[PDB]
Amino acid sequence: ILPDSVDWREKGCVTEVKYQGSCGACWAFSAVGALEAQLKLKTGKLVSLSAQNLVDCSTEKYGNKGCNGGFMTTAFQYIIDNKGIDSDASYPYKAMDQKCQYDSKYRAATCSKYTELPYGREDVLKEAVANKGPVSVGVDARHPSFFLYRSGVYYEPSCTQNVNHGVLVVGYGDLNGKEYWLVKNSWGHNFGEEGYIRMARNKGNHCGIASFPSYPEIHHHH
Amino acid sequence: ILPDSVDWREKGCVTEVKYQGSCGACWAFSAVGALEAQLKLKTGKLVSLSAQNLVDCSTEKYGNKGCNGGFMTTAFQYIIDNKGIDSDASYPYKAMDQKCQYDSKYRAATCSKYTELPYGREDVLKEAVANKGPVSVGVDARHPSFFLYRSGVYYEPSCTQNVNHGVLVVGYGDLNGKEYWLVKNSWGHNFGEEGYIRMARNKGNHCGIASFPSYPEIHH
Ligand SMILES: N[C@@H]1CCc2nc(-c3ccccc3)ncc2C1
Repeated sequence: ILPDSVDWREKGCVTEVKYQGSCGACWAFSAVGALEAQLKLKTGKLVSLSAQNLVDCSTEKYGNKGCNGGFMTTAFQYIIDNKGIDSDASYPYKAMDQKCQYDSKYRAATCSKYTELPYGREDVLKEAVANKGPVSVGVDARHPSFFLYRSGVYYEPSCTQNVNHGVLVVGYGDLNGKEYWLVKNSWGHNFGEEGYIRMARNKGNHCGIASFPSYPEIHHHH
Repeated sequence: ILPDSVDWREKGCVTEVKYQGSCGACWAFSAVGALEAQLKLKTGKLVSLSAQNLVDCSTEKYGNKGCNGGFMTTAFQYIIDNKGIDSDASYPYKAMDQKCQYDSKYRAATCSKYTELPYGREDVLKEAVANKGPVSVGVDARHPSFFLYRSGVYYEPSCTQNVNHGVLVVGYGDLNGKEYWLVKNSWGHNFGEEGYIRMARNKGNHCGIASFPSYPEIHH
C-alpha cells in the first residue's frame, strides 16, 4: 500500500541543492538528480554527478544547446551511449558552455535505459516516486508566482501543461489536507524551502508536473 | 551639486507595485511608471495608468508583441500618437493580449515627448533621477540571483548589458558604502523589498541598468 508520504532525502538518495546560475542547465540538473538517486540505490553511495559533463558533452547529437537548453531524456541517452558520466568533484559546474572533458577515468555512474511515464497520470507518478525513486519532470514556470514561492503548497490558477522548466520530484505528502509533490529545483538553497517547492498534487496535472515524467535505471554499473 | 540620496516615493510620485503575472509586459509597467511620476509632478494627483492599454494598442506598428515583449520608447510614442492613455481603473490589467479597447473619455494622462539617455552613463542617469523624475530602464534579469533577491545591494558577477526586462529607477543612495539604484519591478510586493531591488551603482553599468534609459515629459 503506497505510503501517505515519501521523501527520498530521508533515504539519503538526494544530493545538496545545486545552483545553475545564469546557465539554462535545469534539464542537466533534473537528469543528474534522477540518476544520483539510482546510483545510491545500486552502490549505496551518494555522489553528486557532473551536470557540467552534460552541458559540454551532450550537445548536437540529440538536440541540446548546453546553457541554452535541452531535454532530460536525451541527457539519459548520452549517458547510455557514452557508458558513463564523471563525478561533480572530478568535473565541477562552472555555469558556461565548455569543451567536452568526458572520459571514463573519473567515471562515477552509467545508465542502461530510461522510462517515460504516461501523460497527466498523477497516480502512476506517485507509484514511481514510491517504488522506483525520484522522477525527472517538466513544469510550467512562466509565472512569477513560481520563482517567488517561499513555502506552502504552490497553486497558480493560470498554470498550463505547456512545460518549460526541468526539475525533480523527490517525494509527495499533504500539508494539513493540501496534497503536494516535493520538487528539487537547481536555483540554490535560497529558492523556496532550502531549494525545494511543494507543488499542488491531485489538482488536474497542475503546471504539467505529470506531463513529461522520466526516470533512468542502472541494470549493470561496474 | 546633486543630493547623495533620492527616493521619489517620499514625494508621492510612485504608485503601488504591480504584478505582471504570466504576461511579459515589464516594458508596459516601466513606461506607465515613468509617466505616473510626470503626471503627479504636473497635476499633483497620483493615478495608476493602464499597462493593458500599451499591450493591446501599442503593437506591430511600434515593434511590440504585447505579452511577448516590447520597448518603453515606442510605448511613449503610442501615447503621443494616440494623444492619451487610460487609467488602470478604466482599463484594468488582465495579463493577456486583448484587441485595442482604448476610450478617450477615460484618458488619464498625455505625453508631449520622451528623452533617450546615453548608453552606460550612470552620472547622466543620476542627473535625470535627481532633476526630472523616475527613469524607465532595461536590466539583464536572466540570472536566478535577480528573481531570488531578498535585500541589500544586488551584485551579480555574471550580469551583462544584454537587457531583457523593463523596470523603473525611482531613486539612488548608498547602503553601508555600497552605492545603489532604487528599482521598482512589476512582480508584486513579494519580490525583493516590497517589490523593489537595490541594484549596484557606479559598478560598470551593472546588468545594463544605464544601457537604454528613457523618461517622458508632459509639457503643454
Ligand atoms: N534604441 C532602443 C531604445 C529602447 C530599448 N529597450 C530595450 C528593452 C527594454 C526593456 C526590456 C527589453 C528590452 N532594448 C533595446 C532598446 C534600444
